[PDB]
Amino acid sequence: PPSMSITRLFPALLECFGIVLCGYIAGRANVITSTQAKGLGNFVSRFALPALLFKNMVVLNFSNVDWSFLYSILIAKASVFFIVCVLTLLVASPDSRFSKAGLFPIFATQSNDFALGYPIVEALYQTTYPEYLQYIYLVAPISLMMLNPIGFIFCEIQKWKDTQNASQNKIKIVGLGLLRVLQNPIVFMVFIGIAFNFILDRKVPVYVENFLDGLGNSFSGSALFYLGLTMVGKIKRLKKSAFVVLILLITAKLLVLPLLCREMVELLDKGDSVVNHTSLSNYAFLYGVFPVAPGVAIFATQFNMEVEIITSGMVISTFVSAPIMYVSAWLLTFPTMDPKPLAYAIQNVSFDISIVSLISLIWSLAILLLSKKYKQLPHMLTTNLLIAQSIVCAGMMIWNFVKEKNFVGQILVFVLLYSSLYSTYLWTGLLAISLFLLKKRERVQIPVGIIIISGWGIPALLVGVLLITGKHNGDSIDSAFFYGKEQMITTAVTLFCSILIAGISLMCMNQTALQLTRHVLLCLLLIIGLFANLSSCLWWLFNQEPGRLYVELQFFCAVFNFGQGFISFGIFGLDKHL
Amino acid sequence: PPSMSITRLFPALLECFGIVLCGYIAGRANVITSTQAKGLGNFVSRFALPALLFKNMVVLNFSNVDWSFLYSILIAKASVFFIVCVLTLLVASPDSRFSKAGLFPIFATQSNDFALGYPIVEALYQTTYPEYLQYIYLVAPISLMMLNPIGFIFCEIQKWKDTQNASQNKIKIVGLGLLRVLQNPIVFMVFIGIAFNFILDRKVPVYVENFLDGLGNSFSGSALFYLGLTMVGKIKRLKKSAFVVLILLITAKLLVLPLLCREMVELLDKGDSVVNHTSLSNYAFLYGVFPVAPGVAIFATQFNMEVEIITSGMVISTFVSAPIMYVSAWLLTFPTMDPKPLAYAIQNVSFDISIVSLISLIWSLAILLLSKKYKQLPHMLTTNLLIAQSIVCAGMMIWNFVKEKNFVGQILVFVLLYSSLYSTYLWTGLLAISLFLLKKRERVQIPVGIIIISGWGIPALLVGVLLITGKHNGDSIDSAFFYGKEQMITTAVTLFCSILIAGISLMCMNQTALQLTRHVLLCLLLIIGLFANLSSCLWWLFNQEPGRLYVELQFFCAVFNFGQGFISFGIFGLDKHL
Ligand SMILES: CCCCCCCC/C=C\CCCCCCCC(=O)O[C@@H](COC(=O)CCCCCCCCCCCCCCC)COP(=O)([O-])OCC[N+](C)(C)C
Ligand SMILES: CCCCCCCC/C=C\CCCCCCCC(=O)O[C@@H](COC(=O)CCCCCCCCCCCCCCC)COP(=O)([O-])OCC[N+](C)(C)C
Ligand SMILES: CC(C)CCC[C@@H](C)[C@H]1CC[C@H]2[C@@H]3CC=C4C[C@@H](O)CC[C@]4(C)[C@H]3CC[C@]12C
Ligand SMILES: CC(C)CCC[C@@H](C)[C@H]1CC[C@H]2[C@@H]3CC=C4C[C@@H](O)CC[C@]4(C)[C@H]3CC[C@]12C
Ligand SMILES: *[C@@H]1O[C@H](CO)[C@@H](O)[C@H](O)[C@H]1NC(C)=O
Ligand SMILES: *[C@@H]1O[C@H](CO)[C@@H](O)[C@H](O)[C@H]1NC(C)=O
Repeated sequence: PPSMSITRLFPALLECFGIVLCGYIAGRANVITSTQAKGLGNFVSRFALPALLFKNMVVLNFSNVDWSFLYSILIAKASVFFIVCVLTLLVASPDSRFSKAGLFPIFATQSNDFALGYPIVEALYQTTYPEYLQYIYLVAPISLMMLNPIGFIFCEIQKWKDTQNASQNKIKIVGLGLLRVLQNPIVFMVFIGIAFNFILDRKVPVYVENFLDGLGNSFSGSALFYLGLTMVGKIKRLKKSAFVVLILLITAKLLVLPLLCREMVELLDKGDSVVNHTSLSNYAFLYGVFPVAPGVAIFATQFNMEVEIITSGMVISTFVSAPIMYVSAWLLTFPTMDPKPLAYAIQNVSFDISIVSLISLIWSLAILLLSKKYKQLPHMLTTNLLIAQSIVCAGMMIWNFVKEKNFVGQILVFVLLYSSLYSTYLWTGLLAISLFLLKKRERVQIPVGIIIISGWGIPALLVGVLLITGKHNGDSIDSAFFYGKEQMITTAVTLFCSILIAGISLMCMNQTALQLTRHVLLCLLLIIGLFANLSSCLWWLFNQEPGRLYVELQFFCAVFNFGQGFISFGIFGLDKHL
Repeated sequence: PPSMSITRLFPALLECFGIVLCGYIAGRANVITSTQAKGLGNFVSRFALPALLFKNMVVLNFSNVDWSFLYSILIAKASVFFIVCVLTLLVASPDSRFSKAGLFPIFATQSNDFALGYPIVEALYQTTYPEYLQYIYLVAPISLMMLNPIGFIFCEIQKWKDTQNASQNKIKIVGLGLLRVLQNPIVFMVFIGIAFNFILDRKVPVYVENFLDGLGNSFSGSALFYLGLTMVGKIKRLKKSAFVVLILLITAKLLVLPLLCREMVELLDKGDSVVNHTSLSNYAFLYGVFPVAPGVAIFATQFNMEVEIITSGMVISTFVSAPIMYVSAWLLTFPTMDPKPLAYAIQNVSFDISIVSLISLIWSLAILLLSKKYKQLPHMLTTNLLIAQSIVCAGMMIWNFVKEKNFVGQILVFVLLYSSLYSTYLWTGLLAISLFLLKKRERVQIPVGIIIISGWGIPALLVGVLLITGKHNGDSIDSAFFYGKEQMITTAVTLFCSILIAGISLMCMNQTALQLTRHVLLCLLLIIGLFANLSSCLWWLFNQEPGRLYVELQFFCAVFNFGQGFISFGIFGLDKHL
């Protein structure tokens, strides 16, 4: 029982974010401006989406719906809404506690299901369990109807605050929130679909079937395109602790909502089939991983309260959720399997990450080279770092196709890939040390040539030492055990020395105190990658038996080792002016 | 060998024009204005259409292409282009002979294939002959490449005329036309698809397959929606003989191009299979019936020459082609079949026309009633006419479901339907006589009440006479032979008296000489309907054996009898101000 067509998930994550990338490219170039994107959004939100919802609620089978999963998923969302509203009510400022308490729990519970979740669920669940596709169209509008009025009451209280007549008349406000919920196209189109499911007896009329198919099949691509068009220039800057609350909200939505969904599904679904329960638990975890829908930013726009935070949160959560679906789904499918074909799964995941990392690295390198900022510090060491990560990805490109052909080509590919990887490891520390030296503003001529010589020679010297002294393992198909324990000891020493050098330089920068505003976080986000890289090397030497936690840590080593170009591109390449 | 899934053609004609109607409604209301429709068109023409063409040219099988059909279809288009260019060069005015000679043959040869032709061909030809769907993507870009440069040379000569330096340098102009052809997205996307068909060996890569499917499946609905958005307010008014040349161009494109396509396919396809030849001939006729693409109006816009005529021609040809596909395809499938189930085909066609006629009549009646113009002449008799045609359509609605239930209900339905039909027949003449009386501007108090009494009583008296004197035919399932020869004699006398009364009034109006500008043509277009109605009644009495020409004439009787509400709605209901 595979219960997940996980082979065909990466093409789905390529479609759903390639159309978003196309919309973003068309928005920033200047092909479709904001006003014309408003017309495309008018088409999508008023013609394609109601036809999709109406068709899929007409043909829906209410006899075969496992309701236990449905109200378990809703109990999870209700708990998330309740806790986020509770601490947003306690800790926020009195002049804006009600707007935040009405918009943040809406932000932390409303997934982007009809645009992004439906193609991903369709790819993972058409050929194995086709009945899970209807739960999107069942759960998302019920979640809207049962969670949005509570938030809208608070935002209408905040709108009441400015006027301030102490009118009372609670009907006037809570019925206003309720009718705002009912005027949403999803809600009354699901009501109409529920009525016509019983009127027409679960069958769309033949004269109307093709019209509804033509309007519903145009929702996916145009909706993803309009979502990509929505993100142009909306990230803005922020303020201290607004960064922190943005981290907390996106962390809540993408982390504690899926674990609550899994826990309440494992608590409330009491079926007699274990494999069905396991597939329901995995699908419940996958459902919460979907990003925040743009309807929350629309709601904050019509209320005209906290528009910057919610818009930044949606455009940040959509990007951030893109690797989280892949990593989470491959972590869910790692139970059972088999010991030895797990290595091919790890290799396939690293290959699929390296494709996107190489393309984004080519983009960021082209932007940095054409803008002529590569000659000025500190961007020269960054250019060296991105070149090294490109050699890492190209080494995986070679290594996937040459592991079973020749020993000499495999040895050369391993030497090049680990030289580039170790160079990236110490290049993070070299960039941090250069940032600490430039932050002191002293008259010290920084030897950038000597730094580049060290960054190109020390990993090469380590690779040569591992080639001269290490013993080749012919039965090892994974890259992490090419020379056995000698290679892992060399990677552990390089990671520990680089993290300690970068950690001292990062702590010295705060005590001594674009450019430095983003540079630090790109240095910061790699240290979490190097910390997870160091722990798996420590886990292998001290423990003889590799457990399942070692499997998860090796997978995280693959993502934070081979997707560093993605993080670098998100920080550096996606930026204007240059 | 049916060779046409003609049962499922009307849902396809409902989808392809319902999305166009949705786009038109959204454009005129004010939901999506012109500027925002430009952004939706930017998405459709730059992202969805190139992905559709690139995918369908990647997976195309060049081993199984019957090339004989392809260059027969191209020879037909070349002949149409040659003759239209020849007489446009002879008869046009010298100051604008080159612009017309370069834009009119482009107008008369460029079908709307990727938006409208592809779903209709998909419905008619997926389950029977699936290999005909690739001929759209093969023929339309080759037709573009082989016909557009000849026109573009003439339009660039007209652009040269205003500057007038007598530069010569024929390379400078014909290469400009050629590069304008190559910069069209269809042409170089078909070139790239041709290259990648041989590079990738006819298979789209798996990482790119879902992305291309997501962008290509969004072309149909959004393209039809943008086509509907394009038509808002573009019909304008016209000038004498511009009406005539518009009739000639749309007549050429929708009439003589399909007969030339059939004749050259029957002349050039010399295969050894008769049924394949017949299906190819029918598909070749169906291919030319597609309306003019909006790219011709785009081309006239970028040239900024004859924009009004070409825009009016495209928005007129798209509406006019909507019944022509249905009538033409049912005329093509009428060979062979069987004698007696031909009556069910006729009944099904009349039912499918009556659905659209009833909905459009409800719209036009609501517009005429709410605008309060029904109380003033001549619109009162028009309101009576549309009410009578609504009773005709509702009588067919009753008659389809009550022909095999009870004799009394069938008799009542036949009496009501033929009373309303005969009332429509003489109401055309009454409207013409009232127009002739109002055109005289004399002080004659027109008895509108007596006219309404005559229009409601004379058809009722004819129905009562046919009930009292006629003999019921129990073996007749068609409506035209309910009382045998007595009913057809009564319909012939009513049609001959009405055409003679309206013909005298129409000829007297021209000799004596919105409002009268459109009123006459709605009176004019019904006379062609009454003339075709009269000839089939004359054909049945004088000829004992019903031939195939009688079958075609009875079918035309059904369309011009039961779709008069469509013509009335197109003239009256689709109008502003009111
Ligand atoms: C793996 C592959 C998956 C498939 C992908 C397929 C390929 C598709 C790839 C990508 C698709 C995503 C959309 C494409 C277009 C981008 C638009 C966008 O939203 O950009 C936003 C940028 O966003 C940021 O600036 C956020 C930075 C996040 C980087 C760090 C996150 C690490 C994720 C891992 C952590 C967990 C690791 C795992 C642990 C479990 C908004 O852009 P903007 O508003 O224009 O702002 C920029 C300009 N300005 C700054 C000058 C104003
Ligand atoms: C059978 C059922 C098929 C399926 C249909 C499914 C249902 C879908 C139905 C219809 C779909 C069509 C599009 C819907 C929206 C209309 C938009 C449009 O183009 O309107 C245009 C109007 O056009 C006219 O004014 C033309 C008048 C033609 C009427 C006579 C043709 C008779 C056809 C039979 C002859 C052959 C008989 C057969 C012999 C072989 C442009 O509109 P506008 O620019 O806004 O101008 C109006 C306003 N203004 C005047 C004030 C400026
Ligand atoms: C488990 C996940 C979902 C929670 C943490 C996700 C991380 C990677 C997200 C959440 C908060 C996000 C950051 C917070 C806000 C900004 C400010 C802006 O100027 C650039 C993007 C940037 C720097 C975001 C980058 C990505 C980010 C750090
Ligand atoms: C066989 C077919 C394709 C050829 C003739 C089609 C007929 C029905 C078409 C072609 C020319 C068209 C007319 C010519 C131009 C106008 C002027 C405009 O103010 C209203 C529409 C109207 C009145 C068109 C109505 C439909 C029309 C009469
Ligand atoms: C889930 O449902 C039942 C048990 O509840 C059983 O047929 C099997 O475990 C699963 N069936 C399907 C069709 O998923
Ligand atoms: C058309 O092709 C051949 C004859 O050329 C024959 O198999 C049959 O008539 C048709 N076949 C198909 C698959 O349409």
